Amino acid sequence: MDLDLLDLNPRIIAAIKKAKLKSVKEVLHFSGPDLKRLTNLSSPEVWHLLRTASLHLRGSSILTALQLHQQKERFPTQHQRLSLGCPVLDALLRGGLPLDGITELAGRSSAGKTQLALQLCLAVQFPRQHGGLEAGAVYICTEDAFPHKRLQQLMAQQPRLRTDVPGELLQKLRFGSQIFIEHVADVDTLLECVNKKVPVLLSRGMARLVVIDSVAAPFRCEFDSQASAPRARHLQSLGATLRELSSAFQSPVLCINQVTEAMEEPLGFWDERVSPALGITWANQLLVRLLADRLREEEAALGCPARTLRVLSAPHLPPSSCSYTISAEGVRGTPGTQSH
Amino acid sequence: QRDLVSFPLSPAVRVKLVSAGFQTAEELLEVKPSELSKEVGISKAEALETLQIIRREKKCTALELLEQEHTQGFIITFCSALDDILGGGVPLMKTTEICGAPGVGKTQLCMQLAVDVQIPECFGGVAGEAVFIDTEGSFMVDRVVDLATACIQHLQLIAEKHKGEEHRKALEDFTLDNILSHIYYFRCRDYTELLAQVYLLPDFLSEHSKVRLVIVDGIAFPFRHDLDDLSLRTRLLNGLAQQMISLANNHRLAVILTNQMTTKIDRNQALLVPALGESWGHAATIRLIFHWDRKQRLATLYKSPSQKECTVLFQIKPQGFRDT
Amino acid sequence: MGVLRVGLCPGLTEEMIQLLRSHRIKTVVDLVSADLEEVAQKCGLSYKALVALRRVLLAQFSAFPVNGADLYEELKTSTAILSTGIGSLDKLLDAGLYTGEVTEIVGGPGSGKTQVCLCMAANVAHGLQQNVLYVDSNGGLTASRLLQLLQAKTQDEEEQAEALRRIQVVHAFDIFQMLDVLQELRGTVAQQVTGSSGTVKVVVVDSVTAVVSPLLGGQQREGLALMMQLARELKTLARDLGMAVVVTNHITRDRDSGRLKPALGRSWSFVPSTRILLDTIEGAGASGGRRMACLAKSSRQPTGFQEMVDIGTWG
Ligand SMILES: Nc1ncnc2c1ncn2[C@@H]1O[C@H](COP(=O)(O)OP(=O)(O)OP(=O)(O)O)[C@@H](O)[C@H]1O
Ligand SMILES: Nc1ncnc2c1ncn2[C@@H]1O[C@H](COP(=O)(O)OP(=O)(O)OP(=O)(O)O)[C@@H](O)[C@H]1O
Ligand SMILES: Nc1ncnc2c1ncn2[C@@H]1O[C@H](COP(=O)(O)OP(=O)(O)O)[C@@H](O)[C@H]1O
Ligand SMILES: [Mg+2]
Ligand SMILES: [Mg+2]
Repeated sequence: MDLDLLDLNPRIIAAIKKAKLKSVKEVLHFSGPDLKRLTNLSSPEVWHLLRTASLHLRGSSILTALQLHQQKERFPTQHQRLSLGCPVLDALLRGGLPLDGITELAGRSSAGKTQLALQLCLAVQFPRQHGGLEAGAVYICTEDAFPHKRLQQLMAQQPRLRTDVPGELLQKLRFGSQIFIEHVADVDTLLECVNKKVPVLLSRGMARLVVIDSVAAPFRCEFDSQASAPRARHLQSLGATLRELSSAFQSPVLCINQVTEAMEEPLGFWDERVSPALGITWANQLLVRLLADRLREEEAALGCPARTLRVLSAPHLPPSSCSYTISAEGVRGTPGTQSH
Repeated sequence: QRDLVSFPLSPAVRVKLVSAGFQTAEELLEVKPSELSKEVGISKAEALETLQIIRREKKCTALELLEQEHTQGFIITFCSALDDILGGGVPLMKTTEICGAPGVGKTQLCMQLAVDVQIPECFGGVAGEAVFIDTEGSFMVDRVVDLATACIQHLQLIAEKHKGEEHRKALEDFTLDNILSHIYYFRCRDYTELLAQVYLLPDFLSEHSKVRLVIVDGIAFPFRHDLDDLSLRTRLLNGLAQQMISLANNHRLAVILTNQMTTKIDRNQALLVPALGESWGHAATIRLIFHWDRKQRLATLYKSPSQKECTVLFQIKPQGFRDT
Repeated sequence: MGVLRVGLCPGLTEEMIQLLRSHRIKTVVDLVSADLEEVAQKCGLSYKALVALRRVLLAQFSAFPVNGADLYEELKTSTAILSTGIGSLDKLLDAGLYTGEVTEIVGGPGSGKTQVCLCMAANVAHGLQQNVLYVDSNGGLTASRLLQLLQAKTQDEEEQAEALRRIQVVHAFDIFQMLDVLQELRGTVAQQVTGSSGTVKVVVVDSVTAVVSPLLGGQQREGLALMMQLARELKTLARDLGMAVVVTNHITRDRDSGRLKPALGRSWSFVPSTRILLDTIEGAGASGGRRMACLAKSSRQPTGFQEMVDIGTWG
């Protein structure tokens, strides 16, 4: 259906037609011996066929790194960033979340993950100059009900938080109508949702941000310590699908994760009391891994809770940390607190 | 006596030829194609292509190989102890594979090797190019810029300390824009795209003969998802390894591959082992593993045909891959 | 036989081949399978010329069986003994390695197969002063290791320089390349029957599994045929031309159902003559050059004997 335009000899295309090969993806799916036995023809013509199919699929532009560096507008994924709404957090993240790959947020309960997720959901609708993407967001609740009251309070207090942006266009922004909420209850339900509903929303352009309220919640209620292989298969499939969608539509994916204690009797966590859940198979699918921690009254006997946001690993970010507080306006980082 | 099975003949022409009763090319060499076509019921085109493919299908000893490998240098790593343990750096004409836990520094090492391959021969480099194939999207230009700036600062420092005119002559060409234009970028989001790019590599290397390094940052990700059939994966991996080693030996390159670690619950205490099964274990000439120990990164050589395995410490600074 | 050519056999003409290929009998196999009387009288051809042609055709195409004792005295001197540096196999091989047999080593990653091949090649080239051909298929050769091995036995530059030039190395990454290399070697040594020096006596293949592993898989049959043809030509080379051939291989499933076995399936098991299963020790004494060597198949001595081989301190 598509290999017809390729230059070739009639014998090989007749063999392809007799062998029921549809597109270049199908022929690249099979290997050397498989194609040789299917077409029943010599090796050099198979090599020529593979070369021609590869040249058809790709291999046109010689893209150097100067084209990546200088041409800012040609490759937004390498330069454009999604701001977190607070200058201190953006400085810690050197601009914000990347537009490609998966970003993980992990921590214990009552740490402030949902507040950051809501702030990122609101912050995506700003124009590109103000650190937004001029699009909506998708929220997938996997554990419990969505906090509508807190979202309404944040929307009401939004003019107070965005002090730098002048407020003439703030009233034009319709925050409520550009946020989509979904609910799931099983691992299979979440897989079906990400397979079917999410691409429809991203392709048509309603939203350019995907948030999962708790990826670890469905997986902790089905698989025990003796069923690691099916869980690994499901995690690999979900990660592959999410990465493919994010790369295709240039939409950041933010995943919220839970933690489990060390239970001291590796992966880089030597003296840490808690570690991200879902094992190492899930950790291989991510790009930037964060961690939000709260020191309890033992260290928080000073009057107010102590919250620190830490960077665990990233291809372009040193391991750092800062501090932040949660108020009626949102999440704000404490100035002059970044650690080196 | 040469059996026809040992030739790249099409199965149809081979089967009809052996049905006729010919079992040696020495007598196919002189048979006129007219009666050849008449006897076995074929046409002129297949006869001539069989004749040419049969007729178409050097003497280097150990001394020549030793001299040749002494002529070409090694790729610096900017880690002195790692260079010492590896015999002087990453060797050419061989496939090198690196494993390690996520967030350990494999991508940093790949970026440093991409930068380090452009060091002029006067300072002790190889002065070549680099090809970077990304399968995960973890290629950030800012980190490469920072690494190149650190490298050029160190190079200027050592050149000034040497106080030699020839060193200065090889620095004005060594500018940030020039070196950063010698890294060719690709991106394969699927294993089929990666395979197609691999098939297309030899022509690209023929066009650009100055390339001395090929990097494939991540081969486990394309093959570890959405592949239920293990035999197909094994065949694809074996073919890819054979093609990569063939490219390395044909074009005098240094293939760099990146792998992933997987937990194995042995006895009762789980330990990390490289992924992609056990058959893949000896598909790479050299195997390197990066540990974590206790807040200390260790680079332990695992398999090599030249040096015994040992252990070396290292760490990552805002300037790149460094020792100490 | 193909088409008629002058000089194949005395008394051939175009009328004979025309009538025979008209009678649906052209090749030698069916001509000899069919009764000589049938073609002689049914076609009306002369009996004497026909029987003379058949006898001269068989005689020049056959191998006449010979007596045993005479070939035994000639093989008493034709054979040779090659030592690598350890006598574990030497004692269990009738006190000497066989030149003209297909021996092989099966070992996993980091076992030391190519180390054994390298040390054996160095010992053969330097100590015994004969040419040796080495075939590499995965880039497992480095000349620095060869130089280091040679320096452990000699301290003179001239001997090291001379020894290296008698070790010939060729790169083959596909089965067709390997077949072409071996066929070229066969042709060259056939042309060099007159000469007495410069002929390689030891042929080493670094890895026969890696070349042929992509060809396996699926439900087809051409890969098995290719590997069988490679085995047959290797055996013919080693037997006819009196060469010592050494190849390597990998292991297969170690699970409960299947014990540690050589790769390439059951069909490859009948190919070699001697098997050496290198292995690594566990617990105390691990790492380094400590490797356990065992003899699985020899077909000449009792098997199942385990020994110790050190490589780190050896050469
Ligand atoms: N005005 C405020 N409105 C809401 N929360 C506030 C306010 N001031 C402080 N907070 C703090 O905000 C925190 C909200 O916790 P949050 O829901 O983010 O926790 P989480 O465990 O990360 O969430 P989830 O389990 O839903 O992922 C509370 O612990 C509370 O102390
Ligand atoms: N399938 C294989 N293909 C190639 N070489 C192999 C294979 N399996 C094992 N080896 C060889 O086994 C050897 C065992 O590792 P070891 O570290 O002992 O060797 P080495 O580097 O030669 O050691 P030393 O320099 O101390 O003598 C490796 O060097 C490797 O070349
Ligand atoms: N600009 C920088 N300054 C200092 N350290 C950095 C910088 N960028 C990255 N790093 C460190 O280098 C490491 C890179 O790991 P990475 O290459 O992402 O591993 P992997 O490739 O296995 O994901 C991170 O742990 C990070 O802490
Ligand atoms: Mg929360
Ligand atoms: Mg990486």
